Amino acid sequence: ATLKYICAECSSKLSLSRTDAVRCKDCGHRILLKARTKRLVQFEAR
Amino acid sequence: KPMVNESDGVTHALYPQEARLRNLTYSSGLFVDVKK
Ligand SMILES: [Zn+2]
Repeated sequence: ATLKYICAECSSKLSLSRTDAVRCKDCGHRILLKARTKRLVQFEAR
Repeated sequence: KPMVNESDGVTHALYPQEARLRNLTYSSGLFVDVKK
């Protein structure tokens, strides 16, 4: 349950906020994506 | 070879696909045996 940001390589759910640095629980590589939404997305079949 | 001298970190050995995403500069250092 719950996830905030992910890493460009070692896709490990992180989670932060201001000043808490912008790195990862290991890999220095300071990228990070902001994982999907909770509210489902609805599509049409055409 | 490629490097990234940023304050709050040493000098990260850089790679293409990153400089790309982070808008950086895929360049490396230049040194010269200067004489006194
Ligand atoms: Zn990481």
